[PDB]
Amino acid sequence: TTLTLSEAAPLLKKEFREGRLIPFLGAGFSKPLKLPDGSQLIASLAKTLGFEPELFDMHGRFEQLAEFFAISAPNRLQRLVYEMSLSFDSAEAEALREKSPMHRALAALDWRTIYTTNYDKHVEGALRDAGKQAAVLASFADFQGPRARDVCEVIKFHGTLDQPDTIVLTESSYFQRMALDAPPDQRLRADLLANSFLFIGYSFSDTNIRYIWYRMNQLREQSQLGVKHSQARRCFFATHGAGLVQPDILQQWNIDVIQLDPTDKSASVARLLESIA
Amino acid sequence: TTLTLSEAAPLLKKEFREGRLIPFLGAGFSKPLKLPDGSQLIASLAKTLGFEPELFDMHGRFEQLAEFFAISAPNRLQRLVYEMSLSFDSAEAEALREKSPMHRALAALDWRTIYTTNYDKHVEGALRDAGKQAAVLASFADFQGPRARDVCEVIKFHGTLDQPDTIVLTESSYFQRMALDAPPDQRLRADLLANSFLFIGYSFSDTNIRYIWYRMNQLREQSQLGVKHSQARRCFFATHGAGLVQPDILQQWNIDVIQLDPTDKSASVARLLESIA
Amino acid sequence: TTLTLSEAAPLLKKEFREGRLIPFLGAGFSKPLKLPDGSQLIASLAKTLGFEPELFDMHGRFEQLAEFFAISAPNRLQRLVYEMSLSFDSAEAEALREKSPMHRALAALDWRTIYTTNYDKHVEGALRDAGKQAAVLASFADFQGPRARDVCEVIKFHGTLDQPDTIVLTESSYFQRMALDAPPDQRLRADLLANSFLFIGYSFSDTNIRYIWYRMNQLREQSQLGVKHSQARRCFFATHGAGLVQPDILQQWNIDVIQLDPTDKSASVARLLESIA
Amino acid sequence: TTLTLSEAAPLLKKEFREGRLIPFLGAGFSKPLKLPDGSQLIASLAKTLGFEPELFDMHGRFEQLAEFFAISAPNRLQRLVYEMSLSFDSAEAEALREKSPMHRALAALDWRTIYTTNYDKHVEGALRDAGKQAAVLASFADFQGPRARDVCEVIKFHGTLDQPDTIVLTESSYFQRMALDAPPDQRLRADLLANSFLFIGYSFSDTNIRYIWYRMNQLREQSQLGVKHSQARRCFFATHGAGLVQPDILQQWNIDVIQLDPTDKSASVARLLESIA
Amino acid sequence: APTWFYNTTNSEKLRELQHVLGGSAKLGYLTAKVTEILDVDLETVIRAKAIAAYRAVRVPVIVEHGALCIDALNGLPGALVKPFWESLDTRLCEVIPAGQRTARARGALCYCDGRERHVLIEETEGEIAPSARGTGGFHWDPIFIPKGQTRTFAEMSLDEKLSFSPLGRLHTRLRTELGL
Amino acid sequence: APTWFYNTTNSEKLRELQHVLGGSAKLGYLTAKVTEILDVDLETVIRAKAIAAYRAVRVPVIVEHGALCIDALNGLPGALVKPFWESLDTRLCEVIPAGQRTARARGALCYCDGRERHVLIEETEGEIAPSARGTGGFHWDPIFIPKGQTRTFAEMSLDEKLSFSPLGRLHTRLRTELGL
Repeated sequence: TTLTLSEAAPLLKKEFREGRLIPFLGAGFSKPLKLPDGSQLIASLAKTLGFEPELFDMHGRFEQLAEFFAISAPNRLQRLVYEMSLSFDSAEAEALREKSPMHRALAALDWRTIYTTNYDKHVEGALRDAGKQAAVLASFADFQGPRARDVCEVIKFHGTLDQPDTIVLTESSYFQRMALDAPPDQRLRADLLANSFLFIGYSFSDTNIRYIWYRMNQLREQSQLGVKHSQARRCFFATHGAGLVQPDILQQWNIDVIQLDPTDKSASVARLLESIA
Repeated sequence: TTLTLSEAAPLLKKEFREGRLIPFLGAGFSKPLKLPDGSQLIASLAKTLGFEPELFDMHGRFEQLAEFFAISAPNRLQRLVYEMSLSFDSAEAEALREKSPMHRALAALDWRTIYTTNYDKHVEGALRDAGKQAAVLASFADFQGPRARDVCEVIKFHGTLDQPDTIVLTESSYFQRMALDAPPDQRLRADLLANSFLFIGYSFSDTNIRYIWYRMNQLREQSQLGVKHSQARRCFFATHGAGLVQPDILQQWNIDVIQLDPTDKSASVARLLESIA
Repeated sequence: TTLTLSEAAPLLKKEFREGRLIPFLGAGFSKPLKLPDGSQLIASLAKTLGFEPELFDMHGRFEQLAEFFAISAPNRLQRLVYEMSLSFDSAEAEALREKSPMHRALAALDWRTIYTTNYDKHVEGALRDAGKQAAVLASFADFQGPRARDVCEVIKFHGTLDQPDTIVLTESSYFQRMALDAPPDQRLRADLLANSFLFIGYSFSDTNIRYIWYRMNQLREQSQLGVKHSQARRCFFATHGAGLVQPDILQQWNIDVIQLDPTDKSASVARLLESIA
Repeated sequence: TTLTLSEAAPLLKKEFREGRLIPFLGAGFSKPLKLPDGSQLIASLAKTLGFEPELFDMHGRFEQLAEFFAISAPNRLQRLVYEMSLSFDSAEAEALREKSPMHRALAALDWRTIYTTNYDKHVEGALRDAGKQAAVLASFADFQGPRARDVCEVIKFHGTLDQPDTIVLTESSYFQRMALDAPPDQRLRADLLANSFLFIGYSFSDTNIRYIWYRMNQLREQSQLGVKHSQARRCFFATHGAGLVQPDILQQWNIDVIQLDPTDKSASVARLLESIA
Repeated sequence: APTWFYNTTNSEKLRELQHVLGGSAKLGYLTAKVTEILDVDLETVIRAKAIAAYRAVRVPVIVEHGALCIDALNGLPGALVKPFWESLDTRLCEVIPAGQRTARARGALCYCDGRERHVLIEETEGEIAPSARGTGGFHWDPIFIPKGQTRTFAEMSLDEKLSFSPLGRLHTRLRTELGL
Repeated sequence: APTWFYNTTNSEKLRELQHVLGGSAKLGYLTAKVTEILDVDLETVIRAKAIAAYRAVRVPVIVEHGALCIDALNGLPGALVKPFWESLDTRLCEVIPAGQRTARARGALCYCDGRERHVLIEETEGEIAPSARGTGGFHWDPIFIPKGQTRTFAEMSLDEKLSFSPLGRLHTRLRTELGL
């Protein structure tokens, strides 16, 4: 129950010719940019509170340690968003983004909507490197602004570093995004009615994208509760290690798993995006 | 920011004299009963599908492996609920429940409402051993039935083994209980308006009780959105290892952490419940 | 018109050497296991509804009283299936099943198909005690699963306690099994074309097995409506009290009655199954 | 959950004014006619086979003892139908039928269709005593014959004594009428789509009318499987002893139980039929 | 595209594998770093690397581990080939007495598709050399002489070693069982 | 109620501790099973047990590990006290040459309150005994003779051993630093 590269290529091409394919890009898409972890950044900020960096990492997950900065030392949480903006959007990360085959193969296609969950600017900046125009959508003021219909709309699903109050990084902020009331969430509610999604750069043990995968399936079934049940467009999830139990769970959430070649991570994602063209 | 046994004893006693203390019992409360794990039970059922037991456990969490039985081999999921009912409610588990000081100290108090998240019958059966009456509340038909006001109402928050369609054990069933629409959820929505909760038998890395801890705090703040902000009754969480970061997070969710003595797990919980008397 | 033990022994042996003998085991086969009645169990559950146990038994048959729980208090019907699973499949019933000569003489033969109408697991567990493999067949998912040809297939004709939605115990469920549309019924439609049946453990006043005895005869006569009428294999029914009118009725339903010795019920059934060997 | 005489009288009157009430008359309707039992008649015919009359009754139910005559001594079964025709339709039974208030109150109403399950002629003969015309419908030749639209059609659901091959009295004949393929059964399949039924003269322990009560409900639910579920006309069952569990079962089979006064059986049925007028 | 993936971290174990199974179109190569279990028993270690490597790559994986059991050391080094190599490179031919030199070189493969593990074990009986001799090998190949020869593993060529080494008979068994 | 909790699994290490620090009201005792890291360096192992034991008990914990470094084995077993004891109980006095017998017994404590780890290390220079002599000790106490004496650890009493053993000077340092 797992597609290969050559099997999924005519399936993705059929969704793209009629304009109904939306990429949903994760943290693994920014892997060739050699960015800092963030868990390494939050551990070095804990030295001022008396923590050793390996000892502060012991006390919980990354969003739980950021919860601790949000309530006990709020000036260090703003310091964390500050030095991620210097690191994730540095000039060295732009130079790797110029030569990355993943970001070139993404920008070679005329997308209409691109979703991403990472905070850096390298999804839009890939489109600017190809001479294309992109519109960042993170806050209410971004949706209200005018733009042309030719422009690909890049929705920052968890905020952008240039609008620091849109960042979803604290554990309490992840829990209140489960109600789906943010402006990126309301845009997702209308796009799942018409489109198929291509999830790239996630792991099966994320537990946040798994709730989104569940909740998208529940909103598709709820949208056809009184009418006869019609078949929906199939979503996709590109993986390098699919496993043996998790692809069967994802079938019932309207998502087919695509096994990519695990020898070179960045090349096999680039061959997937070039087979859509 | 952590209470001890002697510091939390007058705080719990003040909530109990005016009838506003509700225990919320977890899987660690059934630890002295020597029950099977359930993850061990689901691994031995996977031998018929060609899995080694250590290899089937590798492919995900326990609720995710039960998701796999719910969609690929539904007769093995009903087999799992069957042999948990033979194991968790056996005669050997009742005999340990007679002599358990945790279950005796729980039943020595005249509670009005007891919440529990585990499937076995040993919360009510502790009350039956003390000569007291208990009313199990798991489904809609349980709430509709008549009972006296003297009877302690034990709400099975995740179902009961004698009503197998109420069991919350599949991963998709955990995700749809996050909307809080079940009859145990609607009872919780009214009890958080008036009561304080005593959480016993959980870990900080549960990620399901953490959403409940978040969502109870959000429903308290939402219930006083137009009126002036008044101080609510404080909830409590008894732990044997509190850590160093997690008790500060729980303070903002209206929950004080009680450090119990970690040398004997079962005795220190029993000294907590006897200090309420 | 009634066979004895020594007269029926070469008749049963001839059907068994060519693999065309299927046992059809009733509630009297689980008589040495000292199980609770079920009518006693449903009467004690009626105390919560205000019934005395001798008064609740007055208002109808056992399947009619279970109809009353299915529509007026559905949580007590699931309680009934719960505490039959604790009682019929207890460790005390397994220990009597080890030493029962009926269950040892059943498992000493290499059967291909065994039918049973009782809910407990002691027909398969007799085969597991002899070191033989058995395949339980109750639901659609059981038939779809893979198995070897050496394995004896035990079809639960009225469901199994580990699959509680397959249980045929409500009166309305007995009436809708008269249409013969369940997966155990569709398997029976093909096995009556080729096999002879050995009915053990029924009474003449059952009125449910009498419809099955009628309907099997009607399906044999319907299967040869256009061709010349050929003689079918004769079925058998082992009894301890045959009576005087009922064996003549059963002759026209292609069933010969075998009079067993009524002094010891369990021993005379065991001498029947050992004469087949 | 049981109607009285005065409560059910406007409910029966509303169904009768629009012509949608059909009586379904049982053996208790011919109780004031002082007819022989039939079980007494079949026991006295067994003296020629060497049976004492109390001993022949021991070996089974009445339809099972008639099965024994159908296969072992067929000339005594035709003797049984012969001397029921001399006894059930005698001149003494007609004289009691003239003065019976049940039969006068039945014939005082302009019915369109009357169903009955007893073999005697006293349902039509009640209509002939009131100067009204009746059409007996038992066989295929009866339906094919011409008649006027004013004439009440009396369908003999289990045959008539003047057409002895239509009699449903053998146990095998009761089992093959469960498939509902007889001409009275095919007429019942169309009348349940439009009409409400008034069952008079049955017991709750009949097990033949209970299958008919089940199967009528199943055919109503099957007739609205694709359309939205609309509310059907309610059927009725007049009883002198209703009990406590059986009226709740009948509610789910679209049948309301009417408690009549048990002091005088024949008078309370007559007050029911006169309240419809 | 491959079906089985061989996970290794040593750069010389990879070069010997690709000399034998390099032409097979259905064997891939991964270099995921997994946490090594430390135990003396080779059957225990190779069976625990297959769980630890399947968790890392989540594809049908093949792992490998070696052992060197010396009678003088009563079975040591054993499967503890890591902590001795980081302490006694080839000075391990000095710390054992010069009277009794006999030992066995052992190797083990384990392939895991996710449902079940299968362990292949070969073994070569030999005796430890008095001094380190040779360059062409890995981890103890200069100080191990098989029974019958006068010549160590690292003094042999690559074709000569794989006709004596335990890892040479394993790779021929791995070809025929997995159909590589 | 205690403030610091000593986590140990050996039943004889616990009996020697409670002979020294048993009267202290602010030291508790836990027996949580934690996964032992295997490495030769004692500083590496004791610093990694404190993370692994704080994750298990989540209270301010104190851990302990020992070492036996033999010159003949080039610092072995070192901190690898589990895989040699499961293979060479006291036959380890046989597998090393009889010319050079010198060795050091080393011990290490590490206490971790959750924010920072502090490592205490003592050391006793001695020489390994020709044969196993004595009963009163644990893991190598019959075959280790300190410098100056003619008598092993297991031939000594409990008061005599803790005036020579590394774990005796550590428990006096642990009393004064933690205020036990």
